[PDB]
Amino acid sequence: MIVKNGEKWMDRYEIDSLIGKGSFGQVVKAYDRVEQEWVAIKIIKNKKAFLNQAQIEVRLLELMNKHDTEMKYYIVHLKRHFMFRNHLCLVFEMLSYNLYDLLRNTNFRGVSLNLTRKFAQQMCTALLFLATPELSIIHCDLKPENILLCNPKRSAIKIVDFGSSCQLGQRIYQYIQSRFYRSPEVLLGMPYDLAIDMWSLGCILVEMHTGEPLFSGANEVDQMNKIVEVLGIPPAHILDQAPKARKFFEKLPDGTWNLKKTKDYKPPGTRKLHNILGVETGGPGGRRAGESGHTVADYLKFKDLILRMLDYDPKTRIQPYYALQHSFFKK
Ligand SMILES: Cn1c(Br)c(C#N)c2c(N)ncnc21
Repeated sequence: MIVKNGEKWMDRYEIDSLIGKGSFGQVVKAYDRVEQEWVAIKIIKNKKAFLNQAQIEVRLLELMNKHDTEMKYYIVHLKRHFMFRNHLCLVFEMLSYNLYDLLRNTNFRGVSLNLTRKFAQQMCTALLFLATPELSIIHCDLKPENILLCNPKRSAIKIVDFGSSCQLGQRIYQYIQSRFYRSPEVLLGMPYDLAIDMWSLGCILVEMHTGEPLFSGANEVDQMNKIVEVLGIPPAHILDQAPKARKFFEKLPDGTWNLKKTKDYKPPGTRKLHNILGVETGGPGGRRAGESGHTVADYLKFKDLILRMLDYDPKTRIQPYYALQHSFFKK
């Protein structure tokens, strides 16, 4: 769909410019003459596949809207939706630039532990809200690009792109999440729950502070190998229940598991998050040496929280309420 700047829709919206594009269609900046404000309009492609998935996205956003609580305001507000020229159109509040752009603006050197903490608190609050029983919504595509600043002057954020999202027990796809942020349970082909978003968050928070993705796999086998470098071989009880365990691992006579090796990774569990964060060495690449709010003690709290978010076991992985009570968030 060609949308000229200046185009008027339904004596209500004046199209200004293209903000964004995706597999789903496009996002435009538009002026709403009724509310007298600028809005972001997500225009879904005129194809059955994209329409049907966007209808689920609208349903989940409307479900979230009807829950007025103090935890709901870290999610982008869907204002309304309509059909226009056979495109489902979703109208959101305007937000600012995304956390990938924030990292690109640091030349991928990362933001402070204090700004990382502010992001972590908001995102944990958002995940607590999605875990509301009557919602039980799995985002399924958390990544820096899907987290937007509310205002370029400020550190408030909201999550966008409920395009892949599903309620617990309403799974469609086995293959979900962006690979760098993909949970071990999804790599392993296991039935997934809200814990996959907490895995993504853990990955995201390390990257926000280092500037670089924690686990930058080139394909699923590389992804799982990069996870094993930092966290070791997944527990046997998980691998024993995983449809895809033998994509990555081999079981021995004594019920132990080991990596499948290919042609020539650091040995399992020897790429320590302790060294990635630079806990005892002035932070990532020693770039935070002597900076306020980047003490060893501050770093150890952060490391502890992240290792709880990166539990292989989705049963025992930290949940949003408990993440919010972690010492990392104490004054
Ligand atoms: C790129 N982008 C997306 Br996706 C939005 C949503 N939802 C959004 C938005 N609401 N404001 C600005 N840019 C945006």
